[PDB]
Amino acid sequence: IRIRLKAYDHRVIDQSAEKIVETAKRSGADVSGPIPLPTEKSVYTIIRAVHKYKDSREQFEQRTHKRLIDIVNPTPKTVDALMGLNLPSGVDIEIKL
Amino acid sequence: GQKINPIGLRVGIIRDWEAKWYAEKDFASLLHEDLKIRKFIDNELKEASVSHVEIERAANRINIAIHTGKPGMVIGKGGSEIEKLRNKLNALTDKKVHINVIEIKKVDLDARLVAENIARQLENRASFRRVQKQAITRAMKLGAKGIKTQVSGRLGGADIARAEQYSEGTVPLHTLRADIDYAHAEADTTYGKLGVKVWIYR
Amino acid sequence: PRKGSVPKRDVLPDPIHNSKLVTKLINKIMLDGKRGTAQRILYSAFDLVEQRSGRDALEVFEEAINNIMPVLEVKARRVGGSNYQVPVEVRPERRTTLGLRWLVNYARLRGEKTMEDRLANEILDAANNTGGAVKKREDTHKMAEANKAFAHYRW
Amino acid sequence: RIAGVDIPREKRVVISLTYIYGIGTSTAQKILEEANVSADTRVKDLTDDELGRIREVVDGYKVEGDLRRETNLNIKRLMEISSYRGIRHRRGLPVRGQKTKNNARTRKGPVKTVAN
Amino acid sequence: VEYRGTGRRKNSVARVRLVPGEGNITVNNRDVREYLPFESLILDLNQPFDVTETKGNYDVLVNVHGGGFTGQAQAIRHGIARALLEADPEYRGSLKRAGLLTRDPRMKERKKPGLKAARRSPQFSKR
Amino acid sequence: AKTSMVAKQQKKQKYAVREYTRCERCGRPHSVYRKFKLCRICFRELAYKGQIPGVRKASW
Amino acid sequence: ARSIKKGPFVDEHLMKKVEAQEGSEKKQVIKTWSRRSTIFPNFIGHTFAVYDGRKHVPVYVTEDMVGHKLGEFAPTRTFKGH
RNA sequence: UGGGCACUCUAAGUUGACUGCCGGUGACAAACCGGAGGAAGGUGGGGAUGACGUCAAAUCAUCAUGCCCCUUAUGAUUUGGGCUACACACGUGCUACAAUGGACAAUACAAAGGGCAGCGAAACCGCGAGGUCAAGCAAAUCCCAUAAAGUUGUUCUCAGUUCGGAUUGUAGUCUGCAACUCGACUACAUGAAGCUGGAAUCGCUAGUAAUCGUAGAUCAGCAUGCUACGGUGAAUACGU
RNA sequence: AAGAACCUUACCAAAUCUUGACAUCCUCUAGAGAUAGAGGACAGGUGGUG
Repeated sequence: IRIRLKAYDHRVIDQSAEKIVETAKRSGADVSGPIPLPTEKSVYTIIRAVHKYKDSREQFEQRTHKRLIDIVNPTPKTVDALMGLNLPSGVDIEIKL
Repeated sequence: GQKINPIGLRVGIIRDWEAKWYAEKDFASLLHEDLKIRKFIDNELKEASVSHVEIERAANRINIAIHTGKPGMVIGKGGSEIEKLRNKLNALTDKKVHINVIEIKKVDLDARLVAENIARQLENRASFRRVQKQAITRAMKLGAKGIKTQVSGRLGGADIARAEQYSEGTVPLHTLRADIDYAHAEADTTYGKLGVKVWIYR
Repeated sequence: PRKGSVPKRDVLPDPIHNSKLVTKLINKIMLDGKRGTAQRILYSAFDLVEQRSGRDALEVFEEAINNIMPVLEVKARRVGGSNYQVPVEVRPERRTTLGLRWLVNYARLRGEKTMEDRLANEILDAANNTGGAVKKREDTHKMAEANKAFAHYRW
Repeated sequence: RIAGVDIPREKRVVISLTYIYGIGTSTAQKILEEANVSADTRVKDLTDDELGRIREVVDGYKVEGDLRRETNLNIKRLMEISSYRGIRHRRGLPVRGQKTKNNARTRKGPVKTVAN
Repeated sequence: VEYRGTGRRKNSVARVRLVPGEGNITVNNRDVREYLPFESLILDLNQPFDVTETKGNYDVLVNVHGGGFTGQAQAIRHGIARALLEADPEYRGSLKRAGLLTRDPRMKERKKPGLKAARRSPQFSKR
Repeated sequence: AKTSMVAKQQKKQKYAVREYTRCERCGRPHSVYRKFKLCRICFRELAYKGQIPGVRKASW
Repeated sequence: ARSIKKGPFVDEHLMKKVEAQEGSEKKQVIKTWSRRSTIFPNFIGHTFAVYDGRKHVPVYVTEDMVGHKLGEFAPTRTFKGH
């Protein structure tokens, strides 16, 4: 019942925070609010120069945003409508079930 | 080292990624598949006015959206040409049936198309000043707020590298709330390589 | 500096004796951010000078500080091949900074066993107009006494 | 004095006994476990019956002379068979494999400088 | 009757619960003189208790986590002032005069690239 | 030299301590990341166009 | 170095050309490339031409040398002063 | 821990700090000084952002590339060695020359990360490195993991010492086909120079200088290097 | 160079090879190991000139 989503972009995880609670309320079912889970920041530090010019570093990040939505009353119309995930090809879905 | 890359600076803020997919694991192989597709597209669709290539992945299926200034040249006479593109990509690893062709109506308003158009004329013994000025004139005529062009290295066949830079209008490369299309192209001549950079701001 | 004046960071009164002067003495004894030791150094010396002299720990300290604080400094001017040592009266705020500094420095330069006893020894000596701390101000006054001829070169 | 090597008096047993070659602090703490000495009594406050207990334990370990002789024949053997460690012993160079290019002074010895 | 006044200093957050009663200061269910190693921290902790006269009139049930002890002590102090107004909101007339309701932003510094760690620079010589 | 050491790295070596990592895009044997299998140079160029998902300039 | 469970190390081919000839009386000048093999107790009265990198320096193996690898007995670098 | 989700956190949206304001100096206007809220006041503090150009600055060894050469070699596969060699000089750091300390025992307070055939609990053995079995965790859930400086006591009593741990000897642990060249460590023995550094020199006006540990990238193994994270933490800065 | 026991190594000494280490179309046995036995236009060059 623990539907969790991981996304690189915070906008598609906010949209994924919604749009599935709405297909949960499409049937008669109570769903827990989108739980803001701590994002995971991966930081990379590389030398800008192609050779020797150190102390000039370009820093890059990659934030994996996370959400938790819990269905509290799983009805049959929710397990059939659980495939209506409108994933923009970049939002990972993990339904614990 | 003076100017930050305009695309890299604005990516995530106002620009969006080309490779739009998630991979907690197997990221290295999935990413290198993207470059493998893009590199194959680069030479196969060389004479087609291809500007951007977006690779999307969902349900073990690779979605490719190729923005081109010459639709029909990529698609074919109803789909024959795009079919060869799809199956040639199809032979590589998995299936990638989704290929979408997007028309680029204002070819002279795309940095990659303008830069490539400039670079191909430069290879055909053309004036390094006329190609810049004429291309700049077309974009400003098309409503662009400002265009900046630069051609570098052995201009006209000289023994010393130079850099002819011409600009018109407004091209603020310090403002972040502004979409400046930037692209770099190479023109391999008998005297060496050339460097073309275009800054089209709309 | 060039643009106006710089506000100074203030201290709170001492936990025990309720004196901002006492807390700043801790800030001088402290090395490498170690407050713990510096706090123990002073209280092991304030309570120690009470056994030597007999009077209040803060009362002897106030007497000693007065006998370290300098009244006339010597700032340097320049005309050319001769450097003008111009005597300048010390502003009240700098006097306390110099008096506290000379207490610590001339306690460190001495030695019996530890820092607490050295500090306590120097505190009592200062109230008796003896020690390096009071010998530093006697030389500071002396240089100001000698160079009164350069008084009117005070910028 | 233990077996010819006099230890500093007015010192604690655990501290004074390390003055003997071949005995360190960890070894010294071992004596006071066997010999019933509180590890805090000064050698000058020590009792003769405590000395006997200590001395009986000491010779059990490789205390003096023997350890000096042992360490020498070990290096002498390395000298005879001309290994990597042992040839560097002859030349006064770090035998473990440390960097001799710029920083080796406790083996090279005094800095006999060459002018430029 | 818990007057919840939050307080943050450096990397510490203190959940101050003012309750009526004359007693000790219980930091994380522990006496302030057993919790804070030094008394100088205990003086800075009772600064808003002294600026406006409420010394020891409350048993602060504080739940602090994060930082060291000085950061926790001033996070309690800041939380106490934000809780003294929770009891009587006519207390700011002296708290703003002594600057106790302001979150102190003197948090640490970034490790600046090109320079040795923080704002200082490494050794410099001439070739 | 290139095109021989790259093939050698691609070729499976005898032991598990002989293999090493090279930037698959360019062949650089130094400073190659594992999450992208790219060197610090190839990482910069590809991240500037936006061909590495989710990677953006850090400005904390 | 090694362990007690792993024990001593001799190259899988090296001892094979040692217990090859021990049933004979005469030792040989076997050319050697493995500098990492421990000099075993059965290595006794045997010249091992160990490769220093350019040459095969010979070494008559005595009892004392058992324990160290034959690489310790093959000087690789050369130095005649400064 | 049942239960709540109150507080705090977590992450999305959304307020606020704009010379709005109140005076007074300029009403040549901009501006400037003080004051009021207010968490924050004058670009609120930091980061990213580096114009024309300059130095034929650096990179043909990331890559590509005009030209010039090798092309049974200037190309190519293997084992060994070397890249770590040592008369010395230079740059950058680490460690100390102790008493604000050494040691000895108890006793606290973080942040930020990483992790699937990885992190690896708990138990057992070993002086210790470590090993044997192992639960859990694809992780705000389990593991790295314990911060240490810090506090409290005891012991030493200024000594090349109970400071210092360089260098050697012995016996071992892990990783790896393989630690000799040339790995990290662990025990026992040893115990160097070094008693705060000459002329010269650099850094810095706050959470800075100084000081203590933690994490990560690379990575079978290997950091006193680098990048990040917090804890304690000065003060005069009058003045030109 | 954000990782030299082999590798990395581009350097050296041996054992070697030449349409090649790579394009593009046309389980035992010695042996350090490579490798060996048995169950053709072209390539390439960390070569030079920043």
